[PDB]
Amino acid sequence: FGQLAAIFLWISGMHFHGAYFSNYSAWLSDPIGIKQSSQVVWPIVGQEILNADVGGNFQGVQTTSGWFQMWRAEG
Amino acid sequence: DMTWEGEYPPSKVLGPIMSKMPSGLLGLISIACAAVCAYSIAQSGVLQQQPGAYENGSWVKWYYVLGSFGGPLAWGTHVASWIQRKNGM
Amino acid sequence: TGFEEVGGKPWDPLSLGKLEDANDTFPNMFPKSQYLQESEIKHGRMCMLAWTGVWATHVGGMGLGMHIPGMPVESDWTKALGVFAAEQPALFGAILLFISIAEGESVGHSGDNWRNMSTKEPGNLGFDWMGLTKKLSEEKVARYKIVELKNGRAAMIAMASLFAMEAIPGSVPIMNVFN
Amino acid sequence: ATKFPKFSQALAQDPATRRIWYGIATAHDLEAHDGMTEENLYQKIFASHFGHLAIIFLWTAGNLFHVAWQGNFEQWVAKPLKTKPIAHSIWDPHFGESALKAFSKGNTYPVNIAFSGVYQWWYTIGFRTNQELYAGSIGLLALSCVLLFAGWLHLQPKFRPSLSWFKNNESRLNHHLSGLLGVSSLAWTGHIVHVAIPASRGVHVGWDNFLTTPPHPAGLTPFFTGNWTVYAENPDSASHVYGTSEGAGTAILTFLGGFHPQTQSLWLSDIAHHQLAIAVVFIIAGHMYRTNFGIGHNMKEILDAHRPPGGRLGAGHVGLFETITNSLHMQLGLALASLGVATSLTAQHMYALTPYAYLSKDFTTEAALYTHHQYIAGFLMVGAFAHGAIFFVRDYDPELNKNNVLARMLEHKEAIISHLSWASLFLGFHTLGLYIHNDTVVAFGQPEKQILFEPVFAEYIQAASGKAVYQFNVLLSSPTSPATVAGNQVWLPGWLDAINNPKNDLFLKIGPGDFLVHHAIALGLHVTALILVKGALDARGSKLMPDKKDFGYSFPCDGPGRGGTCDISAWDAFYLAMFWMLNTIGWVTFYWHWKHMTIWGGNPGQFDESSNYIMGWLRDYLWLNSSPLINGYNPFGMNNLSVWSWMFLFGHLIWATGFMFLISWRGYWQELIETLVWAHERTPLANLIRWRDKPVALSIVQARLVGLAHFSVGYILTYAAFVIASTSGKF
Amino acid sequence: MIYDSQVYIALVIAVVASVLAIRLGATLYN
Amino acid sequence: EIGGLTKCSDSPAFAKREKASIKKLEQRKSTYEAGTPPALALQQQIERTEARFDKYSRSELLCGADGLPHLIADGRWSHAAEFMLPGFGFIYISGWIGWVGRKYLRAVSTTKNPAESEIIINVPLALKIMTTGYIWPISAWEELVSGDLVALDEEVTVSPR
Amino acid sequence: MAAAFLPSILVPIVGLIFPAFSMALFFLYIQQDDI
Amino acid sequence: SHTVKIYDTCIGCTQCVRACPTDVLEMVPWDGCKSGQIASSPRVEDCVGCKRCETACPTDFLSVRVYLGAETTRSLGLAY
Ligand code: CLA
Ligand code: CLA
Ligand code: CLA
Ligand code: CLA
Ligand code: CLA
Repeated sequence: FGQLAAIFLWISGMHFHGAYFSNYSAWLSDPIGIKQSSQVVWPIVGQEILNADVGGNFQGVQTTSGWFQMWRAEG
Repeated sequence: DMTWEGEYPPSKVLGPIMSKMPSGLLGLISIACAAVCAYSIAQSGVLQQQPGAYENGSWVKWYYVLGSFGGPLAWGTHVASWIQRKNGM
Repeated sequence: TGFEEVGGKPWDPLSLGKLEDANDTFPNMFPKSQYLQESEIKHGRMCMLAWTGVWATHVGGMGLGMHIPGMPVESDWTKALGVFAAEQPALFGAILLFISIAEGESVGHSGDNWRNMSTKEPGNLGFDWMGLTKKLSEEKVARYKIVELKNGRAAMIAMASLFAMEAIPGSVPIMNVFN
Repeated sequence: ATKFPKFSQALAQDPATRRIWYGIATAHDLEAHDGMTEENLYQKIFASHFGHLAIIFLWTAGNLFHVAWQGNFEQWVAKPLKTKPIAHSIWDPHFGESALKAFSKGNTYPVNIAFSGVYQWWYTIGFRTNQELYAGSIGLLALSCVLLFAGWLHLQPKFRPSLSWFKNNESRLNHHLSGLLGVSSLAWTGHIVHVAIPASRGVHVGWDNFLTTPPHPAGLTPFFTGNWTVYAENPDSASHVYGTSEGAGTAILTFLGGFHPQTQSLWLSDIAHHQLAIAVVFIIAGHMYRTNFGIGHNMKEILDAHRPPGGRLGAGHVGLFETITNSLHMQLGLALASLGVATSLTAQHMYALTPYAYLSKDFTTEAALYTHHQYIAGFLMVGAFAHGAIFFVRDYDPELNKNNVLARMLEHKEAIISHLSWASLFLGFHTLGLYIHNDTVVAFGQPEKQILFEPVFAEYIQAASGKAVYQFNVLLSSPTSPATVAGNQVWLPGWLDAINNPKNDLFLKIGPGDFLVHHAIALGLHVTALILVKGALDARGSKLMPDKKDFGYSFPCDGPGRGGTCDISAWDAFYLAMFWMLNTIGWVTFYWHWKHMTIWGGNPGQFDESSNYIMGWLRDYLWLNSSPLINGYNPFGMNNLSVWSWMFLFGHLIWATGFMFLISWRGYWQELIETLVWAHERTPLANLIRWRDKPVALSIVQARLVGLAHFSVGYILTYAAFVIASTSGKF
Repeated sequence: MIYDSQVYIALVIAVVASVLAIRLGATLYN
Repeated sequence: EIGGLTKCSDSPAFAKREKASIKKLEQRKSTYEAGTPPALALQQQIERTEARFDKYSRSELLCGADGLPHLIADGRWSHAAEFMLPGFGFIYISGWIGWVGRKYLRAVSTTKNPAESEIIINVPLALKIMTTGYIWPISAWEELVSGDLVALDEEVTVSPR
Repeated sequence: MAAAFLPSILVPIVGLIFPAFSMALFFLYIQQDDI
Repeated sequence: SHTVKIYDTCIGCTQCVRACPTDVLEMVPWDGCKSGQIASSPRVEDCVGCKRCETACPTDFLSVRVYLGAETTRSLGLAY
């Protein structure tokens, strides 16, 4: 049950970062030109260069877990 | 044999010749070797810069090379002078 | 005693005269008391001459201007040795050779005062030459050793005062009332 | 003992395959053999020293034979800047037709192109023809016949030297300083005055005419009259065409300094005056020690008397004479330690002060020669500390060495090891920390946030020798200094021209990339020392094993008890320091090659920017210069770099095979062999055949050694394939 | 230019050096 | 201009790096319109890049031919802010951490089970000991003289020699 | 090359025949129950 | 065979004998310790060299020491 609690916390984080820190709404309108990104980096010691120009008026880390394609499949 | 204790070595570490020499004689020899070496270095310096006396190594004189090796002889004879003085000659 | 300015007991706040026997790690890497006393007397005797040499060759006010006719002329004491060693080379060497022979003779007869193995009392270079340990009593020559020690410490502070003015030009404000 | 190994009864009765393995690897540990006396031990070492000397001269006769027969030395002395030197020819039946023409590009038959530099060295010492190289290979072939007879002769019962002859330290040093060092340097001065310097002056002096052709026009009367300045009268000009008489001088002993302007190499008259002055110093140095004639020093008396009266070194050097004279391992460890310094100094001075004509223009040879001698110097330094560790187990007597300088190292061995541990950790924390800092800020697009320490201490040393680019104005870069005035009359115009020429290797321009890699080299030196010093000082015992000297130098472990004792032997600290040696020589030769491949490539500023962070080493040195190598063969064909690309992958495979013996340990493999022994005993028609030695897994120490030898061979072969094919492929 | 006979002379001196090496090797083995 | 270097305020290769790094950020900002959070983030990066390059210009840093600042650490006080002034700050802090770690160890060394007070830290004792580290150079000299710093050789375990 | 036939003779001797000979002799020598 | 030595610091705890998998060690009567017994290794021909006896020994730097030496079929633990 503790492992299931850690997986449910991890799933709940991936949907919260999709809801708040992603370009999923822009990606739904153009899934070919817009890169999937669901992680944003804070502007500290120079690491804000990691926020890629992913399109959809958004800057973040390109994420490759396939969350946007799973969410679109669910409707 | 040549092991020693205390503050000073015995006289026999100077070899069979300087172990019998007085400390004042070895002290004055040391100043004589130091002055010959300092004269030989200074005169080889002025022979290097003299414009007719340095070409093809003409600044090298045999008596100034042999005189300059009084430097390590001045070191050793003043060390030997100290050892004879500590040993009461 | 010579402890009247610092109470009535020996003064050593950093305890630098206890470093050799404090621990066992650095064997005979620190000097013992005979070397420390002899270096205190020698630094004081050199500073008593050196402060007098700056005072007797200063050409401004309050410092009496002595000069030897024939010597090089540079009243700046921070450069006077360079102009003396260049223009009078045989005299500069004869002074240094005398200093050299006296410095080596001062420990060449005695032992290792760094390890408290010396046979003579520190400060005694065999240069009495006029009396006075034979003439004066035993407590008078003990009084005069405290005098030379304290005048040596006072001139050491004075030579540190002259070293500080040339490095940091606001170190000693008392040396501004003399000009 | 019957049933090989003959010298070890214990291994002779081993029933397994361990007997043959351990009989090979203990064959030269002559002190451990059964029935070995001390007098027989020295006589076997003396005779096998004659065999090793013959092998060196046979190897040198083979290099001379194959160049004279199959090489292009006579075409190389005609056009030294256009000809590729041939090592030997190739006869390989596995070659295809396109490989035969790929290796016979400028020639008739397939060849290997020599990167040892023997062409540039033989040309400098006067060789001009193939017949002269052949006669040299015959004389070395007969010299090694004599050395093989002398090893046989000095084992015959009337010619076996006594043990006192082997212990005569005073007569050996007197002869080896005079005869071996000083007389040979005087004789080499005789060669280059009579043979090599006329050959650079366009004059042939060989055996046919050297008795009737004086090497100087004044001809040996200024030597005996003391008018020695005649031998430095007219040197070669600044416009002397090398090997010809045009512009050529007649002086045989100069102090010119710097380089010959055409060959970019040392003046032969400077080398002759160097060798002659080295000869006199060593001949004099061989008059120190007391042989049969009463004068001279006794070496036991010098060591017994050198105790400082302050007592900071306790008893001094008493006992050290009998310690060294009775320990061949301490003698060997001292000899390997100086040879390792002499081989590092050889590498560091041959690239920077080029001794051979046109050697600095052969870029692959210069890279091969530096990498060769620095890896040789790493192996010698590890062996010096290894035999220093064997000495403490096998030869150190704690009662003869009582309170002397040797025993007091064991007395404060924890202070030595924990301070080497501090300096190793300080270097590694900050050198790796500064590299990772410079990696991180350059990756984030901010290279101006890099921590770039300027190496001003070493730049001060260059400026003290006269380098003017750092504008320090100190000793030889200051024309007012007495070092500059006294010196300008002698070598310094040649030296200041050479040191301030930015197109040679004399004191290369250094910057912050050179700072961080020297502190990586200092890290690698300190850790490799730390393993080796802890290997020697803990060789006799630790808290984990207080009786370790009873078990010897090499043993597997002391078992899983007391926490576990894997790799506790002093042999195992040799084994761990070999990885740190190869890493250290790795960091050295990587730095030499990349700094030279950017200087030779014309972009020295690429090293100055990219060496500050690790990605510059990976991208701009490893990945970039791999490109000619890995295209030695491809799906579209091959070229003569195909042997180095094969060796590159061959080196990667042996390195990785070493990891198997390094990671997998014995009890896995012994259980796997037991099922293989079962399968053979139960298989018909293979049941006809049986082993006579029982198959076992390799022992614990053996696969440590086997895994280290695979690791080291794959290390060497990969970099030799890369340092050669990248320089040959680019240039 | 090395001739054919010069290669054959070197092979004869080499095969004598092989005999002397076996003699040194057998004496060291004893 | 110590080792043949130049000051970064007077070297063009440092000025060329400032021009090129701002121009790379301005090209990315041109692909966004004005009020967007990508354009507001890239405007802050331009001001931080500009403030960094102007800070390095006016602050004694020597630049090489590459246009990057090099630090001089031979001991001279004209470049004290590059190594020696951060070096005094490190030695004071690291000497503090070492002194109070040593002080806490010897404090709990006399308790009943000293190992449990190292996996379970006595926090009020540790917090009290930690604030005493600000005068660690005074107390390290006092412990050196009094003998509490250095153990005697007869009290320290060693191996066979 | 002068005697160009000599690599065709000596390389199969040094590469094939001499290692076949020397590995066979060492194998025979290590299995001898006497010296 | 391997060499197994008993030093006189043995307290006769018998733990090395109980740990030995090939029966090298046995307890013999002694008087140098209060247990009245010392370990002994008569059958060192069967010692495989496992050093289980060294792990079992409680005395500070063990009274049993195994010195690995000449390997036999029994010393190598070969079942073939
Ligand atoms: C009569 C013949 C004769 C001649 C021609 C010389 C000539 C010389 N002697 Mg010699 N000497 C002689 C007799 C002679 N001497 C005798 C009879 C003795 C006693 C036996 C000596 C013993 C002697 C000694 C011990 C030394 C000399 C030295 C010298 C050289 C002095 C050069 C110099 O001063 O630069 C000095 C440099 C300068 C003046 C430039 C510096 C100026 C700057 C601006 C100063 C800046 C401040 C500075 C940084 C502070 C430094 C302080 C620090 C020194 C404490 C000169 C060649 C010296 C020498 O050079 O030996 C190698 C030396 O040390 N002589
Ligand atoms: C470095 C080696 C060395 C050693 C072992 C000695 C040893 C001795 N000296 Mg000598 N001396 C030396 C160098 C040395 N000296 C030098 C460079 C000078 C200046 C030219 C002198 C001038 C000198 C005088 C005038 C006298 C002695 C005397 C003595 C004896 C008593 C102690 C003393 O008063 O000396 C004190 C010596 C010094 C403080 C100077 C030495 C300091 C050196 C430079 C330390 C660095 C050593 C370094 C590791 C290697 C040396 C490199 C070299 C190029 C300098 C003692 C035997 C006395 C004696 O009894 O003579 C018979 C004496 O009267 N020395
Ligand atoms: C050319 C000058 C020369 C001179 C003057 C000497 C002198 C000496 N040698 Mg040295 N020798 C020399 C060259 C020289 N050697 C060279 C170049 C080498 C090779 C480095 C040696 C190798 C050598 C060894 C191995 C030893 C000596 C020893 C000696 C000392 C013997 C003491 C004695 O009276 O013996 C009695 C007399 C004889 C043995 C007769 C031979 C004496 C002559 C001078 C030596 C031959 C020199 C040269 C080859 C011949 C040409 C010179 C001349 C005659 C034309 C003596 C100082 C011995 C010694 O004790 O050193 C500390 C010693 O063991 N020598
Ligand atoms: C003068 C007479 C003489 C000569 C020429 C030799 C020569 C030799 N003897 Mg010796 N020997 C002699 C007398 C002599 N011996 C005597 C009198 C004794 C009895 C006391 C011995 C007892 C003896 C023994 C027991 C052995 C030898 C061995 C050797 C050989 C040494 C190995 C070698 O070949 O490298 C020679 C190397 C060179 C010529 C070059 C030197 C390279 C070094 C690294 C140079 C570095 C130093 C450099 C100049 C300065 C340092 C650089 C610095 C900047 C760091 C060499 C042939 C050994 C041997 O191999 O026997 C077969 C051996 O085991 N000898
Ligand atoms: C790249 C691989 C690698 C690395 C990093 C190490 C690292 C080390 N080896 Mg090892 N070693 C290796 C491969 C490696 N080894 C291999 C293949 C072998 C053969 C088996 C060995 C065999 C070996 C032996 C025999 C010994 C070492 C020792 C060491 C230590 C040397 C001291 C030092 O430099 O401290 C620096 C520390 C590091 C380089 C690693 C930690 C780096 C940290 C994580 C980052 C530092 C950045 C920054 C400063 C951190 C601050 C952040 C924050 C906390 C404020 C160091 C931990 C020796 C030792 O222990 O000396 C004391 C020692 O005796 N090694």
